[PDB]
Amino acid sequence: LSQANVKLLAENSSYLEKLRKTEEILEEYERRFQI
Amino acid sequence: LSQANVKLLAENSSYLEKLRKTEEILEEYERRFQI
Repeated sequence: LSQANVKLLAENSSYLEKLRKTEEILEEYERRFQI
Repeated sequence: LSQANVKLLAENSSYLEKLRKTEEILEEYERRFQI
């Protein structure tokens, strides 16, 4: 059921994608927080 | 789905842990920006 090891790697990729996006989300706040 | 997975799963677990860590902070940031 290729959407097992392939989805696993795809999920691994997805998790990494989410981590990269979340890290960008965390950069702001600072623009108003540090005013 | 034997070893490679175990590593990807370890990475996924780690990514998932990182995702939540990334998120807390994130959900603890939410009303810093305000405006």
